[PDB]
Amino acid sequence: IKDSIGLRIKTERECQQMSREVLCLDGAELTVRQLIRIEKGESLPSLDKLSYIAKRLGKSMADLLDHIEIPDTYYEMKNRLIKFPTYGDKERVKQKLDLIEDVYNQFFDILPEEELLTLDILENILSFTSWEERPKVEEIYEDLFEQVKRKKKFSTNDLLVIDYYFYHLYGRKQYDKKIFDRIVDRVLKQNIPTDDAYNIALFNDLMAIAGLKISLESFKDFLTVIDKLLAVIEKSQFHSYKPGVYILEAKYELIHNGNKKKATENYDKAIMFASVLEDSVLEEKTRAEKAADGLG
Amino acid sequence: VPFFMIYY
Repeated sequence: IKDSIGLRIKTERECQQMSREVLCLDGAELTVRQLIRIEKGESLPSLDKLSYIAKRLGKSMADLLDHIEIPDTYYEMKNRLIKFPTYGDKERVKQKLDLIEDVYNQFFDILPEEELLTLDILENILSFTSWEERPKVEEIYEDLFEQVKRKKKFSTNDLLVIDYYFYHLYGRKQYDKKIFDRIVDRVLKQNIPTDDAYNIALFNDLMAIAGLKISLESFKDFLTVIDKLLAVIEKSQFHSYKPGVYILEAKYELIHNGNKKKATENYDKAIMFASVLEDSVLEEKTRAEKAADGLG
Repeated sequence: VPFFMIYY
């Protein structure tokens, strides 16, 4: 940064066609030796020097220093990572893992530490297989996991690690029920923002919460979970996610209420939606779950 | 883990 600003000062001075001798007739406030050394980039320009050279230039310190930035192309690739449901497909997750490496091999240095954290967590979620073959949520993030259990408001990253905590809990008895029920409470109380990534992250949690609930045959505040889901979709306009909710209402009406008349229609509305979205892998999977639950 | 849990 030393040589960058030193070049910026010189270059701007060249455009103004002003000389070093012109800037300070007295040379008291700025020794000519100092400026020359600064333009060489060998010496860091002290803040008082920056204030002077800008006061003379007739340009504020803010505007030209504000202009490092983050390129828009990264957000395009990030959009490809979170706004494209893979549904655990073989090739759709490999394509994303290849993309994550590409993002790392193209933006690793510029991103804020929170952004690299975001990339790292979901990468573990994508490459996730089962609870037996992969490390616990604590073992990989002890410090972060203990903070989110006591924290009131979660961020986008906190929703991700909690989501990973859900993946490690599926099909797994011998679990701390209280930690689970505390977390699902905090999650439901989270206010829906305008940020897409937060809602998507929150959506993944809510789907995961209901997922574990069905497997463990627990239906406490199940209505509340869906109400959150629908509220998210209404505010985020993620109509592409709405088929997933229909699947949840299906297995609920099938297991809890013991209904098959309304369980079939919920599957039906999901299959139809998966069709109009032209999502092949979605359609064939959700209709396979229909037959798996002893339906047409 | 079921397919409809992975929305990523």
